[PDB]
Amino acid sequence: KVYPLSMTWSFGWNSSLPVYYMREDRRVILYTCAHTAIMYDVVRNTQYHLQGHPNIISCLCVSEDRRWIATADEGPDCLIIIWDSFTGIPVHTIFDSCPEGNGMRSIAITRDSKFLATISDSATQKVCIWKWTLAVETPACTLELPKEYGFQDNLVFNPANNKELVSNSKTQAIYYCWFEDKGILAHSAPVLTEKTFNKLVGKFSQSVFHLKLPQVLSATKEGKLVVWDIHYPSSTSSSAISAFPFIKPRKLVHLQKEAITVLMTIDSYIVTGDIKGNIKFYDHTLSVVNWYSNFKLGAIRTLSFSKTIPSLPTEKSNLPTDCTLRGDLFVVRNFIIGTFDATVYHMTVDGTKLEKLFVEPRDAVYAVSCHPYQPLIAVGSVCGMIKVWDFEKKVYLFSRTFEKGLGVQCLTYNPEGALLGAGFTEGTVYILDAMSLENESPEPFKYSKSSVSHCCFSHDSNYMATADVNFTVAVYMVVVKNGQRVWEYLARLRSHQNSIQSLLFGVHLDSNEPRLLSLGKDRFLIEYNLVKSCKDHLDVLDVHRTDQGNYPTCMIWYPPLTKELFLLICNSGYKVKLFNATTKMCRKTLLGPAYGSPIEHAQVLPVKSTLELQKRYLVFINKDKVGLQILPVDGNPHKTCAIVCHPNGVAGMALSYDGRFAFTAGGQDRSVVQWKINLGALEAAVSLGGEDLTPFYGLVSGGREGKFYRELEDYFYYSQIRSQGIDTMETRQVSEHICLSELPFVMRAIGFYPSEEKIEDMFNEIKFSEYVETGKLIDKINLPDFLKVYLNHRPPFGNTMDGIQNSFNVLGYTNSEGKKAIRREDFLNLLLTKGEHMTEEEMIDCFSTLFGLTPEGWKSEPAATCINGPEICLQKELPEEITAEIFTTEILGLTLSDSSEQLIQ
Amino acid sequence: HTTKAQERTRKRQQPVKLEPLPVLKVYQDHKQPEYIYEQNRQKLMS
Amino acid sequence: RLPTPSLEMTSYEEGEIEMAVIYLQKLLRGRVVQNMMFEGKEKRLELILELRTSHALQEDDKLVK
Repeated sequence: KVYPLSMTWSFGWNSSLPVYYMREDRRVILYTCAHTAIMYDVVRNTQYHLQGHPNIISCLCVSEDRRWIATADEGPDCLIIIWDSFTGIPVHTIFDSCPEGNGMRSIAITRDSKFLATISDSATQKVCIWKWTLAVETPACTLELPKEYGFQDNLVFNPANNKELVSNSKTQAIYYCWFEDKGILAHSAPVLTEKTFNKLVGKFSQSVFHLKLPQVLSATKEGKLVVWDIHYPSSTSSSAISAFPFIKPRKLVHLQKEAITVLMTIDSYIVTGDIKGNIKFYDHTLSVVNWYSNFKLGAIRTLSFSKTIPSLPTEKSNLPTDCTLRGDLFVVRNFIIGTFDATVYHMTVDGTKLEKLFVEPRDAVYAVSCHPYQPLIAVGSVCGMIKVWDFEKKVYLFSRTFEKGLGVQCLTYNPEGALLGAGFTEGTVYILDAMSLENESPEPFKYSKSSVSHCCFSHDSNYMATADVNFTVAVYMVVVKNGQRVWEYLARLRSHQNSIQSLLFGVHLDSNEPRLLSLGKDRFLIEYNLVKSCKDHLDVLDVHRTDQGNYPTCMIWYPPLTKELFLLICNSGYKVKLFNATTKMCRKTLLGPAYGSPIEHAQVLPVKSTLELQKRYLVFINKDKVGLQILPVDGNPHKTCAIVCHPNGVAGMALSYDGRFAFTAGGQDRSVVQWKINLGALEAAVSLGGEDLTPFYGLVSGGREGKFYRELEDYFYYSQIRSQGIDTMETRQVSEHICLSELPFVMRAIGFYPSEEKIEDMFNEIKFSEYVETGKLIDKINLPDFLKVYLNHRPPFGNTMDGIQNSFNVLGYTNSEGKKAIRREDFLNLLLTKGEHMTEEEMIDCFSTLFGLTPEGWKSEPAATCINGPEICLQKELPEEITAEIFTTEILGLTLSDSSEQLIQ
Repeated sequence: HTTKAQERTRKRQQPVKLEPLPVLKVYQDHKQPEYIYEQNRQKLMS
Repeated sequence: RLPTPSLEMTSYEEGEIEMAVIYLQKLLRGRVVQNMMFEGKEKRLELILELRTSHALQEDDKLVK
């Protein structure tokens, strides 16, 4: 009944998802937006919402009375979900309709309102009918169809029937009738060819039941209509198979040159709409009634007609000349129009205005930037559009249409908000006027030659920088002349050996001065000395390697919480790390949010006051989810939440500068959504985890009594003996602590395998973490903190095969069995020479130990009789071809079975 | 789980005590069908 | 003018190869060392158990002890 992350906004919708008209008087209209379905009232200026699906919403149809709305989603696990318009918080559902079926790719509901009928996405498609007025949760009747008909993606119900449906693909059309007393659904899908008319007919789009005659209509891209008649069992057939009603292609006629694709029929008119901005109404004779045409309007994909049957004024009225021999009054319902290019309009029934509504991004979507002091947010498409909203007002305001065919993706404000900037996929960069979106530079800057991938301003307005997908950096600077500021190019440099993952500006308050910082996938981090940089010479002076076995993804300033200062970075290991504002060395190991995928990007909520200085919050997105974190991080699951959005992928972040709201832009969903947050709900969730070790104990299997936990605790004592030495004549003594050299031993002893580099990292972490407060190195570590280190450093589950497989797959040939495999001497030599080096005698000792040729423990009694045996054992123990299967049989008696999650918050 | 080398130590620790009464062992083997067929083989070799 | 020089890693694939090798080396060293520790813990287990009888590790000392 309350949530941390609630949704209520939609910007944009996919124009291929057909609109309907519901409540007329107030103007409230229905559109689908990714996995969500939405109602919006123009005059109240408020949205109403239908709450999600397991996948993107695939298809919908509204009852004729606009009381009922039905919807489906694509992908697995699909649900068919039906709704009452005027409760506005309704429910109805069909569970589990199809196991494999990838959601229902077309679906109609009876105007009769008794039945629902559906077409599944599947390699062979399903047809099923559903008595939705009953709480039925299984198909009443079923058929599956040859592939030859193709994707079937239009379906309609017959207003003159209860047991007839039509469907077509691009390339086949189908008639259906359901014999419920027989329990049989029958189909026919006859094949058209040129022979029927010796004429071109080509591809066709939609099919519909005629107004009054035993007929089925099909509309063509060819400018033509096709019509069929149905034939029903002749009486002599009734004694036999009574071959279910057959469809015959009586007639073809050409109605216009231009492509038609829309067809719907209203109150004994037919209505047809075109690729190029002409919409026509007809009487069942196919007689011509006055059309609507040539507005700034095209490829009309959404037609819909009002619930209101028109009352009839005639004393003063505006009606058009019908084209009858006389030409009479003509009064449609009100009706809705919308284009291909996502342009939404309502018509006054009397024609006196063609009124347009919201207008929205055509195609694919990329993430939005907020003004830092004003309730303004800027949205941009790939195509031709950047536009700004006041997200409190929900009002569409200033926008500029951009030059044709340039792709655009990156957007930024400068820290003042006075400037806006955008990045264009064809080698192109603009600076923009945070008012008029004038091209500030008389020409844009077009120095690079492929897609941007980041842009950012310095704290100084005078400097801006971008990344490009060629892994090349570029920087931008202001020059002061004549009392003017002008913007000017600054010089490119290639500094990353893999895809760039973040780009950042930095301040030297130490000198009130600007800094430039870049995150690559190459595990390398760099800073550039702007103040020494010069033309054709970005001054590169600092490279760090910052990840291992993995790669980083995001870079931001950590907020000030400390004397020290940090950058925050995240990696494919689900790890987060802090690096030092001077040395960029590491000391923090964190476990990222468990939620399904690694973090893609994070942004930090703004500060008003000391009250925020007392309480800081971090926002992040992953592949498919958006989530919140309270600082400091410690990997506690209760400390974090994440929620699912546009679940074919999310691609950027933006935050309301008041600190109330966040906005997510998807991609192919063409949709942007606002999110409204309760922090106290997360404080409550934190309280669910309790305090002290309780969360971390909960992370250990069996917590404080699990046999694992006791097994670990012994190693603390055993390693304490090792630190004392096994041989001593004194009293034994132990207390609270192990000495850091033992810590790698204990960590391995539990079952996690840090590299030498990881060891160095952890020793740095322990030494330095206390350092700045104490002034001191410290080297006695206590169990509770060691446990925290393990829990952060460990693989985010049990140890996994996957990296082993990947390593063999890189190193090995595919063998006779194709298995990725390594030859024994090559394998040995590589293990000595490469990676981290091994001494030959060291490696031989290791193998002899693993095979168990030595005496055990290697820590009290001598051995040297053994080692000569291992020389021959290197041949005799190791097979000539080695594989992950063999190597894991040698290393592992542990069957490292797979983890599970579903209960975890 | 991770306990291989212990097998070797135990393997040597395994005791060595012999067949407690060898005549019994011999007599049992003489009733073995395979041995009886071996004696038949010895008849065939003649 | 020409793009600038690179600053070079000779190949990312060398990073792939070396990290794979490090992965194997890690698993070998870890297994060897863990076997050492678990074995030693067996012999000492009697000693270890009596030590725990005497006094306990800080967390389980603080509650349990």
